[PDB]
Amino acid sequence: CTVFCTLAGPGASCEAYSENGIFNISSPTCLVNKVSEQKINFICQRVDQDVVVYCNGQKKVILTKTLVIGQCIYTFTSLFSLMPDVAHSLAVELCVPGL
Amino acid sequence: CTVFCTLAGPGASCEAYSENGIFNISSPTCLVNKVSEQKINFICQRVDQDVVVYCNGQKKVILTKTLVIGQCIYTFTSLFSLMPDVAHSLAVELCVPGL
Amino acid sequence: CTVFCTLAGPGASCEAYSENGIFNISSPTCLVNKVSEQKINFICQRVDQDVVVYCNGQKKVILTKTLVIGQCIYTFTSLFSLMPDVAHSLAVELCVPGL
Amino acid sequence: CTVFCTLAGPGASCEAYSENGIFNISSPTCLVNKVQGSEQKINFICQRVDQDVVVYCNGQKKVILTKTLVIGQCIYTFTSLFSLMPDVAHSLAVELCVPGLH
RNA sequence: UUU
RNA sequence: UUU
RNA sequence: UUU
RNA sequence: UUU
Ligand SMILES: *[C@@H]1O[C@H](CO)[C@@H](O[C@@H]2O[C@H](CO)[C@@H](O[C@@H]3O[C@H](CO)[C@@H](O)[C@H](O)[C@@H]3O)[C@H](O)[C@H]2NC(C)=O)[C@H](O)[C@H]1NC(C)=O
Ligand SMILES: *[C@@H]1O[C@H](CO)[C@@H](O[C@@H]2O[C@H](CO)[C@@H](O)[C@H](O)[C@H]2NC(C)=O)[C@H](O)[C@H]1NC(C)=O
Ligand SMILES: *[C@@H]1O[C@H](CO)[C@@H](O)[C@H](O)[C@H]1NC(C)=O
Repeated sequence: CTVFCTLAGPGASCEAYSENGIFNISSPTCLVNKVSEQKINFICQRVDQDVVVYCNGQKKVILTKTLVIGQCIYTFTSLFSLMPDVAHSLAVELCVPGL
Repeated sequence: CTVFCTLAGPGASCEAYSENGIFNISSPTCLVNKVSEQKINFICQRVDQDVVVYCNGQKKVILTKTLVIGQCIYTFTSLFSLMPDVAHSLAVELCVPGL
Repeated sequence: CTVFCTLAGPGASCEAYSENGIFNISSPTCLVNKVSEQKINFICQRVDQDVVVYCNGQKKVILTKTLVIGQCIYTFTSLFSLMPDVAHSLAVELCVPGL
Repeated sequence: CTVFCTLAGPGASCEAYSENGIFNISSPTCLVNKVQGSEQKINFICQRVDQDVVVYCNGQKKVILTKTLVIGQCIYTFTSLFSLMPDVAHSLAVELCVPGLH
């Protein structure tokens, strides 16, 4: 399915989403273990290891690096927020390595 | 139908609300798709394009610029939070173009 | 009942809670309208006016000033967070007018 | 059961989780009170964290110290500060924030 | 200041 | 420090 | 920029 | 680094 997480304290807050429904979902690092909703919210207490979610038979890995890139965008968007027409695009340009 | 989002990492965390219930909702860029509940919470993994949400036969467009204006208000409210009587209105005055 | 909100972009993210269940809840400025569970979460798009909630025939007002005090505590706890034994109480001492 | 909280305004936003289901959960300060299978997880808030987070869940007393919540916010804060170096930001923040760590 |  |  |  |  699709997994989206943002940082929360020392860990992460996540959503799993599948348009046709989430039938099973588990994680070695996060508090989710269920075997039909299309959205499931869960947390990960630490992100020392990357976020690993098994969802509908598919292994998903959201790297902690990827989470930090997303936090970078949030932080620099806020820093530039008196220029609201350009803040988000400026933050993406600074924060995403391969651009 | 009302849509409200705040920034979350690289994207947005959102709610769609309709007092008499949401009968259908979709988005080209956000994780929501329904073909009756008052409230639906969903996320948008990116806001490089503005948040476009279809709800109850209406096209809703929340500009990323509008989301950054709201983040500006949050950020400057916190900056000024030792002056809790005026911090919010000061933040609105700085952050909302025109005022 | 009990109402607790924190700041979210230009507005607030809130919860109402009542030990014996929430039978009625509404608000002139927040997206909540029910006419039975212990807890409901709702958002307020703006806090230019204080957050006013009617819950179980009781009128609840959380002042924006109060919200900002709470955000002060959050912000200065983060600022002092390399001293985790005293960061929270230090933030309360700086941020709460009656101390 | 398991309890994880992060700071929210003057208090905390929390989640409790038990693999076999949460049947009883209460708190001397947080807004949670359930008695009676049932759901694996419940979200609740605490309006203040002056006196740590104490949760009675499935007969066991859980205490998440405010100090621990602040270490966690330290990691969030320094990860953000270091976020232009996304390969190392989290590890750096842990190294700085977790007392005694080497 | 979510239109 | 949500009254 | 959640793969 | 939620014990
Ligand atoms: C959650 O809390 C409740 C109450 O605090 C616990 O209820 C307890 O349940 C056991 C059996 O499941 C009760 O024992 C039974 O007592 C009756 C007489 O009242 C007897 O006829 C039965 O044969 C059995 O011995 C126990 O009395 C009851 N406790 C109280 C205070 O009423 C429940 O077990 C808790 N669940 C978890 C997972 O902690
Ligand atoms: C989503 O639901 C709305 C609400 O019922 C639909 O709106 C009406 O749909 C009927 C069906 O064709 C039309 O005759 C009306 O003119 C519509 N009214 C309005 C105000 O939109 C809408 O068609 C539905 N759309 C989708 C894509 O499901
Ligand atoms: C809601 O319930 C209360 C308590 O029963 C009642 O007094 C009130 O009239 C109801 N409606 C509103 C709008 O408060």
